[PDB]
Order: sequence, then structure tokens, then C-alpha cells
Amino acid sequence: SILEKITSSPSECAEHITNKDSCLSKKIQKELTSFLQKKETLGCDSESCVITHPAVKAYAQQKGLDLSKELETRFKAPGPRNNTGLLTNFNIDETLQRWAIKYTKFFNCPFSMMDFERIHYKFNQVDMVKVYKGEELQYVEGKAVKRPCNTFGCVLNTDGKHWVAIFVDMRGDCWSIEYFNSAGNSPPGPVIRWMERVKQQLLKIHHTVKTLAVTNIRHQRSQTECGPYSLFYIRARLDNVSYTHFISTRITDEEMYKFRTHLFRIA
Repeated sequence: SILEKITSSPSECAEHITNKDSCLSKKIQKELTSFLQKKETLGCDSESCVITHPAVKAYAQQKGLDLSKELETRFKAPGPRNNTGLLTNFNIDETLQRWAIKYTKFFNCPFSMMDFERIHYKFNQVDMVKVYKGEELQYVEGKAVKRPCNTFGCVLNTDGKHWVAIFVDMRGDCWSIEYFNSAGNSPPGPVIRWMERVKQQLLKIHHTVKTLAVTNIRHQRSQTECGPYSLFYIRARLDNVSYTHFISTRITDEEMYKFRTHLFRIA
């Protein structure tokens, strides 16, 4: 649960592209070598800044190239990388969507509110057996995709806009349904019933299924890191970091400030 124990990095390249230097494709890289080799003229320190400079966008588009496609892919989603701004619904969906690209068996459920028992949300409509069997729809790279998933992840709002994480591990011999709250508060009734419904569903295809509330420690003392805490839990659990770390040791908000540089590209 320390920032160096997971696979992310402060790089702005998308997590799935294993490119040594540039996040750009080979065609775009040499097509824009004139602007890439002199970033500090356009007023840029990064590649996402260059291919978003209106003049570079003019050249490559009057040359047929698609720099917007090069920005949606190959790059992490834009967001509060270097500030304590609250994470929007798009900061979270676009994060789990990009995490469905590298992590080929992860289910990126769209963000849900706490009203899912009375309002339709994909979170309350999924069937975890269909998720495991590969019969539920998830949005990866833009297309609708049905694929077998051994992991399930979602981030909900407990209503200001406070984010909490849901992670379902169906990989090992013990299947766990987890609720994480950085504020250390117990899950409300609906989530408390949702996890129990997923337990009975998963007991159809596996003999051991347990529900757990990772709500022991008040990790968050700041007012802004609800998002980074929730996204960090899913990413750490995806990298096989045990939930017992989040149960026993406090992760400071300063590590969540630092984790924001792993999440976004300024835009």
C-alpha cells in the first residue's frame, strides 16, 4: 500500500503501452519530430502538451494525422494530477476503463451512487456469475466488451462527494467481496445488502466466498483524497496487494497526493 509496491508510475503514458520513452505511436513520433525535439517553444514539458498545442494540432490535422485518437489512447486520462481537486465521475470511469486495457480480466463497473436500490445503476444490475463467465457488458477502449473477468471493481459515492471502493477478487481459491472506505466508516445498508447478494451469487460457482469491510482505519484526514484512495485500493488489489495491509497500516493522504501523478495527465 506504499506507492512503490504497485506497478504504476508518475509517467503520463497509458498503463498498457509498454514503450521505453514516448507514449506516441511510431508514425506520430517521427511525423512530429520537429515539435517534439523543442517542447519549450510551444510552452510544453510533456508530449500530451505538444499534441494539444493548437498549432501542432493544425499541422498534423492538415497532414491527415489523428492526434485526438493518439490522446484518448496511449495516454492516461486528464485530471487533477498536481492539485487536490476533487475527482469527478469522469476521472474515475476513464481510470477504470484504461485499467481494463492492461488488466485483461478486470471488470470496470461504471461509478454508482448510493441510491442504486431505487435508481437504475449498472452496479446493482450486474450478476457476478455473468461477470465471471464473461456475459456482462463493460466498456474497454470505447467498445462494448463481454469477457471473462476474475476481478470486479467499482467506486461509489456515499450520498458531499465522498468516494468509496468496491473490489471483488475471484482469482485465488478464496473469493473475497471487499468494501473499502478511507474515512473508516461502515458501508451503508444498500451496499451491505449488495455484497450479500454477490456472496450468494458467487457461491454458485465456488465453494468459498467471503464478504469483508475494509473500514478499520481512518486513513484519510484530508478533505480531497476520497477519489485517489478509492482508485488506489482497486489498483493495489489488482496488483495482488492483500487487503490486510489496508486493514492494519494507515496510508497517509500525502501518499495519495503523490498517487495523483500516477493517475492523470494535466489537461
